[PDB]
Amino acid sequence: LRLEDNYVPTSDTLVVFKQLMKLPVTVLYDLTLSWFAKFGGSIYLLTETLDLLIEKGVRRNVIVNRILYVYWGLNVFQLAEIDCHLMISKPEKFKWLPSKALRGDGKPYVVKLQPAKFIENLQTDLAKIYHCHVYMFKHPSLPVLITRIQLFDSNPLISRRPYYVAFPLNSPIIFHSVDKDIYARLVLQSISRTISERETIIFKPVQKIPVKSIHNIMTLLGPSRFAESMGPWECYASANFERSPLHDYKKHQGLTGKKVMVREFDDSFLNDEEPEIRRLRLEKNMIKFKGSASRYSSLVPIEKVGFTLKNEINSRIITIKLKFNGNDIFGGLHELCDKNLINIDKVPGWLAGENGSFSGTIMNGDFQREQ
Amino acid sequence: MNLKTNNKKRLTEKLIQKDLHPVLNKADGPVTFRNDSHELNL
Amino acid sequence: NLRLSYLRDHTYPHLQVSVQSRDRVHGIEVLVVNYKFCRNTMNPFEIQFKMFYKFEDSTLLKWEILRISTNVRLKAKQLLATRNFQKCLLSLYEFDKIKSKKTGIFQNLINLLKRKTRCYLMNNSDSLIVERVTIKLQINFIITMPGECFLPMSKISIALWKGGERFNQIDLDEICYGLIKEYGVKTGLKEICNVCLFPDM
Amino acid sequence: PYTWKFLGISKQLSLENGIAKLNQLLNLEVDLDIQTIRVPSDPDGGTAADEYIRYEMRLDISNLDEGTYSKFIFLGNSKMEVPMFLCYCGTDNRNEVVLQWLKAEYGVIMWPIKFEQKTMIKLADASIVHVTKENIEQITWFSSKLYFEPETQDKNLRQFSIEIPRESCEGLALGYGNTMHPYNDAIVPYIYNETGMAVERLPLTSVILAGHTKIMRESIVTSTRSLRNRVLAVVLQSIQF
Amino acid sequence: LSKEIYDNESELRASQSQQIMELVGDIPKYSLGSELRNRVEGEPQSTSIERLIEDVLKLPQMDLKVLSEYSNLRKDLILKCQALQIGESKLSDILSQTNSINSLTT
Amino acid sequence: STSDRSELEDYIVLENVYRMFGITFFPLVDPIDLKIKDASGEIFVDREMLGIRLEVFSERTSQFEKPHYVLLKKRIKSNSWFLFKHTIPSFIDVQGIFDDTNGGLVISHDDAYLFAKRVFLQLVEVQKRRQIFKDLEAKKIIHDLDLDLESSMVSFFVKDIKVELFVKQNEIVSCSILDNNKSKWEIALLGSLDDLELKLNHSFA
Repeated sequence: LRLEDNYVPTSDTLVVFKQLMKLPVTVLYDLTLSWFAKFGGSIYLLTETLDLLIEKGVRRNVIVNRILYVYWGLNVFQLAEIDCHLMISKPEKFKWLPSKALRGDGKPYVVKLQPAKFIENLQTDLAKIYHCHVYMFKHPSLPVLITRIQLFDSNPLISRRPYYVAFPLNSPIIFHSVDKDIYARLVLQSISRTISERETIIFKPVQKIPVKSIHNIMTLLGPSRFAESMGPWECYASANFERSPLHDYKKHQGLTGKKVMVREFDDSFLNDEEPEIRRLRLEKNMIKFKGSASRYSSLVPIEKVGFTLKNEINSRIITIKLKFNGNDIFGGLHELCDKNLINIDKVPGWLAGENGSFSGTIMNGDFQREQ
Repeated sequence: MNLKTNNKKRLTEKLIQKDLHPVLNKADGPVTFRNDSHELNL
Repeated sequence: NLRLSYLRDHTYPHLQVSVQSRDRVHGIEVLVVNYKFCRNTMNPFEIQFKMFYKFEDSTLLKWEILRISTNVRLKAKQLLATRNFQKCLLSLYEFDKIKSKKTGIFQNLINLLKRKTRCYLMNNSDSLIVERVTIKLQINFIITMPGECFLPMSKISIALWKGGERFNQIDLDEICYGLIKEYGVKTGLKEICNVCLFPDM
Repeated sequence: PYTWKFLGISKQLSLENGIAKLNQLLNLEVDLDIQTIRVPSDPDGGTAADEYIRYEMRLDISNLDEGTYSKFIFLGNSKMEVPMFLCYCGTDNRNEVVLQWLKAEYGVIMWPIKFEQKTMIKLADASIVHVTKENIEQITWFSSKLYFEPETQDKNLRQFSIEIPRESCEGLALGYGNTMHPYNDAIVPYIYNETGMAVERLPLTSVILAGHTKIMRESIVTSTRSLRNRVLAVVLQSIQF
Repeated sequence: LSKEIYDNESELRASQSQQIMELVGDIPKYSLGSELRNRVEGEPQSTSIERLIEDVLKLPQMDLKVLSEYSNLRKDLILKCQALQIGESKLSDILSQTNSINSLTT
Repeated sequence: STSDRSELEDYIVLENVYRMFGITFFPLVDPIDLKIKDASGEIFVDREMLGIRLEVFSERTSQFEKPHYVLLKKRIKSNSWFLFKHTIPSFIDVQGIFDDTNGGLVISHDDAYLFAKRVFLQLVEVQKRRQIFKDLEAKKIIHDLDLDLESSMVSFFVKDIKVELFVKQNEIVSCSILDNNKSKWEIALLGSLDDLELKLNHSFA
């Protein structure tokens, strides 16, 4: 009962109209060409009709009436393509949630999957439980694989919410869309069973707070140089400070010297002009909250962060519980420091932005995440 | 559970078994081998 | 000065690097430099290189060898045709480290076995043979420079003799493999010569 | 749930006279006790600029509803620049008619009191100093939850909170030393030392304790009806010039 | 009546499903490797001798003539992978030896 | 400052010839724990930090690649480094290798150098696995192909056949031919990685 692409579901036409109105004209032309090449309905004779239509500069409404009333829902595969192109177009609408892939002792396992044989295995594992249809494509810019898993029910077939699972190419961290119903656990457990094929893999989730876009979660926790530094160590993730040993020595930071400012270490902040010193103070704040040199937003916007500082004075465990909120936390913190409200001499590393989107405690001066 | 009981039975019959000179000095053991093996490329 | 101290003392001990000269043409740069691997003070071997930068759009075009101290020259003859000098420098340094560790292990074993029974070295230093009563034990330690991983990998095998003939090799290889796996290198060899003694147990 | 709004009073006045005019305008009877209270009754005050005259104008009515129940706690001193103020709760119309009578009869100037940051810090310091009958100040503790609400570009950082549990607060207080001011000598230097966030300059909104009080920038929400002496002493000290 | 008929036939079907699942195992699944069941289901499209070696040592041992033939073939394949490992290590040794010889001659 | 300029230039070119090795230990200090001792106004470092600069040198383009950095910070109560902020991508497992070296605890400098050398061998293996396929492309023996980020799974084209390779550490384990001679051609190309370059001319001649 694994549904093929030629099956058509029963959905409302106006919501597909509303979805397909959120796309440009050339992707609609590509979609019409691919659907007529694969399925058709009502060769190259009908192609010049749309070639002449897009040359005249028509609106999107007449061409979306064309696509919705030469096929009259279209099918399950066409809906999957529409929704996946909508995911490619506007990435700010979704919400990802990462999860690691452990095996055996606890060593991480790179997935290294192939898009061909994985799809039929996932479908023949899921079809023994529910009605299902999967669809897997490659992101055109970022090197990830986005898999759209859709499920159905019988009161003909009432659709469910489509569930996304994003595989990066060479990382043991697998993103899935944020859900907590029994279908989400079923799909994630089925993928954890069918991706292995030699030795068993489990999916311990590494985070509990969702993050917004796929570029952000890819830069945070995918295969990238920014995967761990992420904060004041952002200079080491781009290497803009050193050159190769085969470079010139005349243009070297050892020979040229960088303009620096003498720090203050006495308590000279609670007792409160020269625009070069003002520019150096803004450069110091830019160094501490970011890399070397809009204008407040960081590399990645982080939604929610909750810290915990468990210090120890005279054998007393003194806990505090910082919590944050908003659109971009560390950018707003850099803005608040830029207005001379936070003494940047005493801002620790975990507050500064490193180990971003990780809400964990601190036990004697070294960060550790929370389960 | 069968592997757990078989491991316990094997440990008890090895405790009766005779390994006096070459084994009983460790029965710091496998960690220095892995250290010197990934050092000397053994 | 502190960065050169961290580069010289802490991360490459007993290595004598000294730059010699440099020159530019109109946009390339030449550099002659020598290394003196001085971990073995009894016979330290040296080498001399000559590199040609592009010096902007940073590229290595020409690099070659000026002179080698004739102690590893035949062994380096296979490795110095790969045209990848990073493998050459790291392989020479790892060879010096491995040879110093090997001669330290053999000096430890001879200083602990020179009392009870006899001992003598072999071909260059690659194998060590002890004898008793007769019964002989041969331990092999071969350092193989790479050619056609790239670090110089070592090989350890042992062999016994009961006076009449050599023993079987499969059981001795399994025993020495398990004993090195379980005890180590500096401790496993002491255990294997103690079990080839076998006076009591 | 008794939200205490705060208003100012321009001129020093007595309240024993003219109250019968309020009774005639109101057709009710109210009791106005004259408590000549004094802050830190411990003798390290000099008995000068430490006493106040409190006029708890209660409304002894049927207590079936709390939103119509409204006290009027007053304070005064004949030595400072601005001598008096009041604070009212409830949602009655009697608050409006009595502020009408106070504006009409004595001829004074009323205005709402907005709070500073160090004023909120001193109020959180004073709202936990409990007075017992044995002439000493025992200090309870509460798991305080501070709050902030700054405004940044594109609403980057909307609101963020610092929560300190009770045992940690007691540990910081016992580790600082013996003093009557924990929240201005121990915790705020600790937050500045371990975070760098000076809470005197950051925009405070709601210093909230563990269900006991809720200090805001425009009002004070409590759980019991009464308000302590040091709280009104700190408030009256704050509005001076 | 049809519901009771179905319930009686399901109660009869339960004993049949328990008996036909508790038959002779005939070396069943979840006991071999990936490559053994992939060669069972046909067209694996990816051969890999290392996984065949690591999975052929995982199969158990056991019309007794075909059982003897299976155990003989199992011993034969065990000897195959044994000789494969021996020949690989010996070929590496021979290649190192002739590399030293080529270095000397050059 | 002319003689000191020439001395600093010699120091910089010495740093360059040491950095051409690949594994260097540059000093570092975390700017938050620069505590003042208040005995003379001087500044001592509370928690020491030691930065490893891994740098793989290519051969095809004959230039140094982007160097990966590993940073180690000493713990406050154990006198052992723990891996603070590394920049290696996550297909090369770093935390498990740091737990595996010397039983988890790393004390001396050469104990860290062993971990740096292991990660260096992994990086150079990945780099050579990418380079050999890129030069097989540049020699035009193969058609257009796709590479992974670690060059462990590639798929190229020959004149008729689509070929998939899944390669382990510098030797090929799983192959795939897709489009009884196919099985012989499948097992024939299995082996080393330069053996693939030799055996591709054995079937495309």
